[PDB]
Amino acid sequence: IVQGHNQVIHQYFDEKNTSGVLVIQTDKKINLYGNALSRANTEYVPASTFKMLNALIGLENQKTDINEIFKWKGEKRSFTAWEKDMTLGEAMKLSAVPVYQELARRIGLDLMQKEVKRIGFGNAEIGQQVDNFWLVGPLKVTPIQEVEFVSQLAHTQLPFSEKVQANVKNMLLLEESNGYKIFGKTGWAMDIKPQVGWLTGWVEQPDGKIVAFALNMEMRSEMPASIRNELLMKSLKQLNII
Repeated sequence: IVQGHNQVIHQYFDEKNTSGVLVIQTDKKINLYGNALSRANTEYVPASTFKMLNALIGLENQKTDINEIFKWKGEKRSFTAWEKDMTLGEAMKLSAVPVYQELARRIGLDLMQKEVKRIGFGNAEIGQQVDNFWLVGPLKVTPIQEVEFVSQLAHTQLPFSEKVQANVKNMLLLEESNGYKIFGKTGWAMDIKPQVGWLTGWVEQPDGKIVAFALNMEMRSEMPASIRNELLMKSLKQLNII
């Protein structure tokens, strides 16, 4: 059974002509799948997977709250009465918005570095620019570290207030189907070489059991962003997690 799972997911990644790993954490037990398992213990920039930690830090330190609406000058919008208010939670899901850069600036370099060190996220190095360190470095983290982080979040085990953790978890719901809930966060560092893509999160199964995941793969510019979600979903189905 296990050998079949291994073979099929390796092939799924090969079919996309790139290198990737899927880390699965189930009750202290970690399994690796994909065609480039060595990625699991390799450090990469977290890209916007860091939004999870940014939100925790910002909320814990009262630099924002879940009701604040953010605004900026951008492309002309239409039918805004049908757009969700631009809260921290809404911005969690959105690409190329400046909300999390603004939050990082409110937190400030010193507090951000102190918190990242306290959490021990990846190499815990944020350098001197508080509003982009997750995208271009120097902060890096392994896929195993990411799955452990998100598993702790899912279980309310991170060293933040229970309410803050609950609030951030609520921002991360991607889809619910037949009582299964998939929570998670994408990331894509497009401006570094090689590019890195992430999808880190967890499944809450109907009976309440939690299975955490971290997908990490090499991206190319011609890929649709959804390649990450596609690989995740077919792999979770193969593993009978969903």
